[PDB]
Amino acid sequence: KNIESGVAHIHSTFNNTIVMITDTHGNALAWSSAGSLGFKGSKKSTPFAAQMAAEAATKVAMEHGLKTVDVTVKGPGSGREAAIRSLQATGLEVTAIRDVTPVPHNGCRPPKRRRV
RNA sequence: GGGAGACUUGAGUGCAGAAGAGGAGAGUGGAAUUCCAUGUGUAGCGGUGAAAUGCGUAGAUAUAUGGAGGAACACCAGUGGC
Repeated sequence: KNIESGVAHIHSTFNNTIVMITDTHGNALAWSSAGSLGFKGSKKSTPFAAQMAAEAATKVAMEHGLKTVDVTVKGPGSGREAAIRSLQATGLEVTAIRDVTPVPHNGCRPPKRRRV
């Protein structure tokens, strides 16, 4: 329950952001998202929704007990900045940041465009 | 134009060097996806102009450690090269 620090996994996309706080070896400690907060439609894709997600997840995580986190960013979208600022505000000192945006190295065929 | 020649500039051979996703055969790789397994954790995930179909409480998404399988080769990479 009570631990020292973990990680911040922030899977931001065009439709939703999903914040997940985990221990350094992996086993999770909290998570939340815009739909969890109660957002709908395009509101899920918002920095405010990412902010509220980080708020709720940090509240639960601090209720368990911790102080600081590393930040593992992944994906497009603009919730990154607002969510990180809200981590700082709700208390978790942002130890460090790194993006792990997967580079396919030309690995897979992506689907067609949204026309033709 | 025909025939008998002669010559080396054209064409080619030889000496020595240069470059190169040039081609065929063989194997090998790291990244990423998908799936499978093990844990964490639990209510939404995904998607849209809006939604909805779908998937998910039988443990989803996500997260961390491996494994299987296929395909394509980030940077270099450029009206650059063959």
